[PDB]
Amino acid sequence: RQFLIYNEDHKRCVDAVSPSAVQTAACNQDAESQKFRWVSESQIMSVAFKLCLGVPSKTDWVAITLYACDSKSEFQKWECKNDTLLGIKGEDLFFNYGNRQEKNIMLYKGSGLWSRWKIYGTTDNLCSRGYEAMYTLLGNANGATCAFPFKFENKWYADCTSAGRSDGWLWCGTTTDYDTDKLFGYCPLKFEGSESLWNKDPLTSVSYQINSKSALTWHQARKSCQQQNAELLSITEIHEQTYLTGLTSSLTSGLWIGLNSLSFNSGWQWSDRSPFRYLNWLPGSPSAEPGKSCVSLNPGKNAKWENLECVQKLGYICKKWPYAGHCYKIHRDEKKIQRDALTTCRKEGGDLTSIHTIEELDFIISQLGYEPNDELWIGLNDIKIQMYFEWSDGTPVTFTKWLRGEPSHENNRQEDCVVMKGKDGYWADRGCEWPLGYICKMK
Ligand SMILES: [Ca+2]
Repeated sequence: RQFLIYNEDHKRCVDAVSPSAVQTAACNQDAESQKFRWVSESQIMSVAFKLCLGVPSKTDWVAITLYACDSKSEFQKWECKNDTLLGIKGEDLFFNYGNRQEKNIMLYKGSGLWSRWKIYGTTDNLCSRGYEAMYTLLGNANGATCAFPFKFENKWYADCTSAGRSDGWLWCGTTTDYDTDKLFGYCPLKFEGSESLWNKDPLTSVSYQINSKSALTWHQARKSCQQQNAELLSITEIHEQTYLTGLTSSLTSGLWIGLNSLSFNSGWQWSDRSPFRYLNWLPGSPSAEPGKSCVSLNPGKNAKWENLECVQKLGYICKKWPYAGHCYKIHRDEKKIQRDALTTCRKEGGDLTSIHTIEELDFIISQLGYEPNDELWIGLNDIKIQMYFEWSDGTPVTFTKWLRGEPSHENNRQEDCVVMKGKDGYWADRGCEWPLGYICKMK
């Protein structure tokens, strides 16, 4: 994530000589004085000096030297324009070198070959290696992001470090002055022992990271799992939900899971695109309140799920007619209830239709004769195991497309069968004792 600043024309890299002298030198990957890194969306810091590149004013031909890193300073913000060009944010003044025998980097109005810089060893501009906020693990910062650079025992560190430790674990300070604030966390990076944070289910080889100490938003939490090559927890099996109930049996604070309702066109879904085929809501949830689109697993309430406003700060859990060999047919003439429609499809040699891909769903709606005012049965049901939807034909449930607000599966309404209704062909659950069309499927 650290880079050298290279000027292709000169064949020279930027070199930090002193906090008040930023110049150039023969490129050297091992010369720490030449290494830099993005520490914010707009700040470029020196790795050797832990100081940020800036200017005294946004005026033509001033000296670019190192400054104390300041997230509020308009004079330390850089941005890429017209690809390689590197200029001060908000002005047509650029990172220049070479004019008028000046060995120091200068902010110049020209946009020639001496104002364009690439990441040494690549053909990309500096912005290609942009800053990625790093959410801490464990620690006492409640999941806050690393702050670079930070001061620890009167030394400045530009990256995660194991200083003050013998176990090689990498950590960082979430504030600039760690020695004073004492707020820290471990870095979401690889290091001998990093897997200690993950619980590996011996049944399915799936890994889970339980971050009960952090306090992040739903969207922040998801990025934490993502930056660890993972995603928010998805629960698609009873034995899975139970396992997490065991791991969190001793906790009490709610934990973000991947269950959200953020696609305003569809219903409940998992952030990792897992099929929403298992329900385990808390009494009173999902609530009728419109702002609550994100779901939390509450280990203090039997590990059941509740939906809350996505900005609430909580802990989180990471996780790490023929078509395609079948023949489909719609029945609208004589309408039947679910169990009767099921018998008919089985007498006709098949079963109630199962849907496993968007391609299969797109086929049913566009070809089989579907009309946007339809409401037809499908094989998705939870008659056998309440709250566990399976396909009537016994095939795996790998796909779900719920209508906005579905599956409601309200407490005492026995909504155990699923129908395909609406203009978009999405699904919904309802009582099984109602006459409706149905869709059969066979080989
Ligand atoms: Ca319903």
